[PDB]
Amino acid sequence: KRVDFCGKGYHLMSFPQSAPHGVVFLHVTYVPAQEKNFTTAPAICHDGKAHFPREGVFVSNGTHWFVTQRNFYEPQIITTDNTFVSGNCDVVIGIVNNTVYDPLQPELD
Amino acid sequence: AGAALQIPFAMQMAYRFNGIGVTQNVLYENQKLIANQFNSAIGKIQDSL
Ligand SMILES: *[C@@H]1O[C@H](CO)[C@@H](O[C@@H]2O[C@H](CO)[C@@H](O)[C@H](O)[C@H]2NC(C)=O)[C@H](O)[C@H]1NC(C)=O
Ligand SMILES: *[C@@H]1O[C@H](CO)[C@@H](O[C@@H]2O[C@H](CO)[C@@H](O)[C@H](O)[C@H]2NC(C)=O)[C@H](O)[C@H]1NC(C)=O
Ligand SMILES: *[C@@H]1O[C@H](CO)[C@@H](O[C@@H]2O[C@H](CO)[C@@H](O)[C@H](O)[C@H]2NC(C)=O)[C@H](O)[C@H]1NC(C)=O
Ligand SMILES: *[C@@H]1O[C@H](CO)[C@@H](O[C@@H]2O[C@H](CO)[C@@H](O)[C@H](O)[C@H]2NC(C)=O)[C@H](O)[C@H]1NC(C)=O
Repeated sequence: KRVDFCGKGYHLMSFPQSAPHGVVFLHVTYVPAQEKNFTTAPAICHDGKAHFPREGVFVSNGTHWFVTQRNFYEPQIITTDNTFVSGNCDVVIGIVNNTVYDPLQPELD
Repeated sequence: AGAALQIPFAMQMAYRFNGIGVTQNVLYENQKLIANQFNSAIGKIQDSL
Protein backbone atom coordinates (compact mmCIF):
# COMPACT_ATOMS: atom_id res chain seq x y z
CA LYS A 1 0.00 0.00 0.00
CA ARG A 2 2.98 2.33 0.48
CA VAL A 3 3.48 4.40 -2.66
CA ASP A 4 6.47 3.65 -4.92
CA PHE A 5 8.14 1.23 -2.49
CA CYS A 6 8.36 -1.32 -5.32
CA GLY A 7 7.38 -0.12 -8.78
CA LYS A 8 6.15 3.22 -10.13
CA GLY A 9 2.37 3.39 -9.86
CA TYR A 10 -0.18 1.07 -8.32
CA HIS A 11 1.36 -2.33 -7.58
CA LEU A 12 -0.21 -5.68 -8.46
CA MET A 13 2.37 -8.50 -8.42
CA SER A 14 6.09 -9.19 -8.42
CA PHE A 15 8.30 -12.03 -9.64
CA PRO A 16 11.80 -12.81 -8.33
CA GLN A 17 14.77 -14.01 -10.37
CA SER A 18 18.34 -14.97 -9.54
CA ALA A 19 21.62 -13.41 -10.63
CA PRO A 20 25.31 -14.36 -10.22
CA HIS A 21 25.51 -12.29 -7.02
CA GLY A 22 22.13 -10.63 -6.68
CA VAL A 23 18.38 -10.65 -7.19
CA VAL A 24 16.18 -9.25 -9.96
CA PHE A 25 12.58 -8.15 -9.39
CA LEU A 26 9.88 -7.91 -12.06
CA HIS A 27 7.12 -5.59 -10.83
CA VAL A 28 3.71 -5.45 -12.51
CA THR A 29 2.09 -2.02 -12.31
CA TYR A 30 -1.30 -0.49 -13.15
CA VAL A 31 -1.36 2.94 -14.83
CA PRO A 32 -4.52 4.86 -15.79
CA ALA A 33 -4.67 6.93 -18.97
CA GLN A 34 -7.02 8.54 -21.52
CA GLU A 35 -8.71 10.96 -19.12
CA LYS A 36 -11.50 13.48 -19.70
CA ASN A 37 -13.09 16.66 -18.34
CA PHE A 38 -16.13 16.66 -16.06
CA THR A 39 -18.05 19.08 -13.86
CA THR A 40 -18.39 18.04 -10.22
CA ALA A 41 -20.36 19.02 -7.11
CA PRO A 42 -19.85 18.27 -3.39
CA ALA A 43 -23.40 17.23 -2.46
CA ILE A 44 -26.96 17.13 -3.79
CA CYS A 45 -29.89 19.07 -2.34
CA HIS A 46 -33.30 17.42 -2.57
CA ASP A 47 -36.50 18.23 -0.66
CA GLY A 48 -34.50 20.16 1.93
CA LYS A 49 -32.08 17.28 2.60
CA ALA A 50 -28.39 16.97 1.71
CA HIS A 51 -27.12 13.78 0.07
CA PHE A 52 -23.44 12.72 -0.03
CA PRO A 53 -21.97 9.77 -1.95
CA ARG A 54 -21.03 6.58 -0.14
CA GLU A 55 -17.87 5.66 -2.08
CA GLY A 56 -17.48 7.69 -5.27
CA VAL A 57 -17.97 11.17 -6.67
CA PHE A 58 -20.74 13.11 -8.40
CA VAL A 59 -20.05 14.06 -12.02
CA SER A 60 -22.15 15.68 -14.73
CA ASN A 61 -21.56 15.44 -18.47
CA GLY A 62 -23.53 18.68 -18.88
CA THR A 63 -27.22 17.90 -18.42
CA HIS A 64 -27.52 14.93 -16.06
CA TRP A 65 -25.65 13.84 -12.94
CA PHE A 66 -24.12 10.49 -12.01
CA VAL A 67 -22.01 8.84 -9.31
CA THR A 68 -18.78 7.15 -10.38
CA GLN A 69 -15.75 5.67 -8.69
CA ARG A 70 -12.58 7.74 -8.55
CA ASN A 71 -10.18 5.65 -10.64
CA PHE A 72 -12.56 4.54 -13.42
CA TYR A 73 -15.50 5.93 -15.38
CA GLU A 74 -18.79 4.02 -15.44
CA PRO A 75 -21.77 6.33 -14.82
CA GLN A 76 -24.62 5.03 -12.68
CA ILE A 77 -28.08 6.45 -12.02
CA ILE A 78 -28.25 8.26 -8.69
CA THR A 79 -30.37 6.37 -6.16
CA THR A 80 -31.13 6.52 -2.43
CA ASP A 81 -29.13 3.36 -1.64
CA ASN A 82 -25.67 4.40 -2.89
CA THR A 83 -25.88 7.79 -1.12
CA PHE A 84 -26.49 8.89 2.45
CA VAL A 85 -28.19 11.92 4.00
CA SER A 86 -26.98 14.04 6.91
CA GLY A 87 -28.88 17.18 7.89
CA ASN A 88 -30.33 19.95 5.77
CA CYS A 89 -28.27 21.74 3.12
CA ASP A 90 -28.00 25.40 4.12
CA VAL A 91 -24.34 25.70 5.19
CA VAL A 92 -22.60 23.42 2.65
CA ILE A 93 -20.88 25.34 -0.15
CA GLY A 94 -21.27 24.18 -3.74
CA ILE A 95 -24.73 22.62 -3.41
CA VAL A 96 -26.84 22.09 -6.54
CA ASN A 97 -30.55 21.34 -6.85
CA ASN A 98 -31.63 18.05 -8.42
CA THR A 99 -33.86 15.01 -7.89
CA VAL A 100 -32.97 11.63 -6.37
CA TYR A 101 -34.55 8.44 -7.70
CA ASP A 102 -35.66 5.61 -5.42
CA PRO A 103 -36.96 2.12 -6.25
CA LEU A 104 -39.45 1.63 -3.43
CA GLN A 105 -41.97 4.30 -4.45
CA PRO A 106 -42.35 3.10 -8.08
CA GLU A 107 -42.24 -0.49 -6.81
CA LEU A 108 -45.21 -0.08 -4.46
CA ASP A 109 -47.50 0.90 -7.36
CA ALA B 1 1.62 7.49 -10.63
CA GLY B 2 0.81 9.18 -13.94
CA ALA B 3 -0.24 12.44 -15.53
CA ALA B 4 -1.54 15.08 -13.14
CA LEU B 5 -5.33 15.35 -12.88
CA GLN B 6 -7.02 18.49 -11.59
CA ILE B 7 -9.28 18.36 -8.54
CA PRO B 8 -10.80 21.08 -6.32
CA PHE B 9 -8.98 21.35 -3.01
CA ALA B 10 -12.09 20.72 -0.90
CA MET B 11 -12.75 17.31 -2.46
CA GLN B 12 -9.11 16.29 -1.99
CA MET B 13 -9.36 17.29 1.67
CA ALA B 14 -12.57 15.27 1.95
CA TYR B 15 -10.77 12.24 0.53
CA ARG B 16 -7.96 12.75 3.03
CA PHE B 17 -10.39 12.76 5.96
CA ASN B 18 -12.19 9.74 4.50
CA GLY B 19 -8.87 7.90 4.43
CA ILE B 20 -8.25 8.15 8.18
CA GLY B 21 -11.71 6.87 9.15
CA VAL B 22 -13.64 10.11 9.67
CA THR B 23 -16.49 10.41 7.18
CA GLN B 24 -16.52 13.27 4.67
CA ASN B 25 -19.73 14.63 6.23
CA VAL B 26 -17.68 16.19 9.04
CA LEU B 27 -15.37 18.33 6.91
CA TYR B 28 -17.96 19.99 4.68
CA GLU B 29 -19.77 21.53 7.67
CA ASN B 30 -16.63 22.95 9.36
CA GLN B 31 -14.63 24.49 6.51
CA LYS B 32 -14.15 27.89 8.15
CA LEU B 33 -12.87 26.48 11.45
CA ILE B 34 -10.34 24.26 9.67
CA ALA B 35 -9.13 27.13 7.48
CA ASN B 36 -8.70 29.44 10.48
CA GLN B 37 -6.87 26.78 12.50
CA PHE B 38 -4.55 25.98 9.58
CA ASN B 39 -3.70 29.64 8.99
CA SER B 40 -3.08 30.29 12.69
CA ALA B 41 -0.88 27.20 12.96
CA ILE B 42 1.25 28.11 9.95
CA GLY B 43 1.67 31.67 11.21
CA LYS B 44 2.65 30.37 14.64
CA ILE B 45 5.23 27.98 13.19
CA GLN B 46 6.68 30.76 11.03
CA ASP B 47 7.01 32.97 14.11
CA SER B 48 8.55 30.11 16.11
CA LEU B 49 11.19 29.51 13.44
C1 LIG C 1 -25.24 13.16 -20.79
O1 LIG C 1 -25.65 11.83 -20.48
C2 LIG C 1 -27.06 11.62 -20.58
C3 LIG C 1 -27.33 10.21 -20.13
O2 LIG C 1 -27.01 9.27 -21.15
C4 LIG C 1 -27.54 11.90 -22.01
O3 LIG C 1 -28.96 11.82 -22.05
C5 LIG C 1 -29.37 10.76 -22.94
O4 LIG C 1 -28.90 10.97 -24.29
C6 LIG C 1 -29.29 9.92 -25.19
C7 LIG C 1 -28.64 10.23 -26.52
O5 LIG C 1 -27.31 9.74 -26.58
C8 LIG C 1 -30.81 9.83 -25.27
O6 LIG C 1 -31.17 8.74 -26.11
C9 LIG C 1 -31.40 9.63 -23.89
O7 LIG C 1 -32.82 9.68 -23.95
C10 LIG C 1 -30.90 10.72 -22.94
N1 LIG C 1 -31.43 10.52 -21.59
C11 LIG C 1 -31.17 9.45 -20.83
C12 LIG C 1 -31.81 9.45 -19.47
O8 LIG C 1 -30.46 8.52 -21.21
C13 LIG C 1 -27.10 13.29 -22.46
O9 LIG C 1 -27.40 13.47 -23.84
C14 LIG C 1 -25.60 13.48 -22.24
N2 LIG C 1 -25.20 14.83 -22.59
C15 LIG C 1 -24.45 15.11 -23.65
C16 LIG C 1 -24.12 16.56 -23.86
O10 LIG C 1 -24.04 14.24 -24.42
C1 LIG D 1 -15.71 28.97 -8.42
O1 LIG D 1 -15.05 30.20 -8.71
C2 LIG D 1 -15.85 31.12 -9.47
C3 LIG D 1 -14.99 32.33 -9.74
O2 LIG D 1 -15.17 33.33 -8.75
C4 LIG D 1 -17.14 31.46 -8.72
O3 LIG D 1 -17.95 32.26 -9.57
C5 LIG D 1 -18.57 33.33 -8.83
O4 LIG D 1 -19.88 32.95 -8.37
C6 LIG D 1 -20.56 33.96 -7.62
C7 LIG D 1 -21.86 33.36 -7.16
O5 LIG D 1 -22.07 32.07 -7.71
C8 LIG D 1 -20.74 35.21 -8.48
O6 LIG D 1 -21.35 36.23 -7.70
C9 LIG D 1 -19.40 35.68 -9.02
O7 LIG D 1 -19.59 36.77 -9.92
C10 LIG D 1 -18.68 34.55 -9.74
N1 LIG D 1 -17.37 34.98 -10.20
C11 LIG D 1 -17.10 35.25 -11.48
C12 LIG D 1 -15.69 35.68 -11.77
O8 LIG D 1 -17.94 35.15 -12.36
C13 LIG D 1 -17.88 30.19 -8.32
O9 LIG D 1 -18.99 30.51 -7.48
C14 LIG D 1 -16.95 29.24 -7.58
N2 LIG D 1 -17.65 28.00 -7.26
C15 LIG D 1 -17.92 27.63 -6.00
C16 LIG D 1 -18.64 26.33 -5.84
O10 LIG D 1 -17.59 28.32 -5.04
C1 LIG E 1 -32.79 25.43 -5.17
O1 LIG E 1 -34.06 25.30 -4.51
C2 LIG E 1 -34.27 26.26 -3.46
C3 LIG E 1 -35.61 25.93 -2.84
O2 LIG E 1 -36.65 25.95 -3.80
C4 LIG E 1 -34.21 27.68 -4.02
O3 LIG E 1 -34.34 28.60 -2.95
C5 LIG E 1 -35.28 29.64 -3.32
O4 LIG E 1 -34.69 30.57 -4.23
C6 LIG E 1 -35.58 31.62 -4.65
C7 LIG E 1 -34.83 32.44 -5.67
O5 LIG E 1 -33.51 32.73 -5.24
C8 LIG E 1 -36.03 32.43 -3.44
O6 LIG E 1 -36.96 33.42 -3.86
C9 LIG E 1 -36.67 31.52 -2.40
O7 LIG E 1 -36.96 32.26 -1.22
C10 LIG E 1 -35.73 30.37 -2.05
N1 LIG E 1 -36.35 29.46 -1.10
C11 LIG E 1 -37.47 28.76 -1.34
C12 LIG E 1 -37.94 27.89 -0.22
O8 LIG E 1 -38.07 28.83 -2.41
C13 LIG E 1 -32.89 27.90 -4.75
O9 LIG E 1 -32.88 29.18 -5.38
C14 LIG E 1 -32.67 26.82 -5.80
N2 LIG E 1 -31.39 26.99 -6.47
C15 LIG E 1 -30.20 26.94 -5.86
C16 LIG E 1 -29.01 27.15 -6.74
O10 LIG E 1 -30.09 26.72 -4.66
C1 LIG F 1 -14.08 23.29 18.83
O1 LIG F 1 -12.85 23.99 18.97
C2 LIG F 1 -12.79 25.23 18.25
C3 LIG F 1 -11.39 25.77 18.42
O2 LIG F 1 -10.73 25.15 19.52
C4 LIG F 1 -13.87 26.18 18.78
O3 LIG F 1 -13.86 27.38 18.02
C5 LIG F 1 -13.58 28.49 18.89
O4 LIG F 1 -14.66 28.73 19.81
C6 LIG F 1 -14.41 29.82 20.72
C7 LIG F 1 -15.58 29.87 21.67
O5 LIG F 1 -16.37 31.04 21.46
C8 LIG F 1 -14.21 31.11 19.93
O6 LIG F 1 -13.89 32.16 20.84
C9 LIG F 1 -13.10 30.95 18.91
O7 LIG F 1 -13.01 32.12 18.10
C10 LIG F 1 -13.36 29.73 18.03
N1 LIG F 1 -12.26 29.53 17.10
C11 LIG F 1 -12.42 29.53 15.77
C12 LIG F 1 -11.18 29.31 14.96
O8 LIG F 1 -13.52 29.71 15.25
C13 LIG F 1 -15.24 25.51 18.67
O9 LIG F 1 -16.23 26.34 19.27
C14 LIG F 1 -15.23 24.15 19.36
N2 LIG F 1 -16.51 23.48 19.18
C15 LIG F 1 -17.03 22.64 20.08
C16 LIG F 1 -18.36 22.04 19.73
O10 LIG F 1 -16.45 22.37 21.12
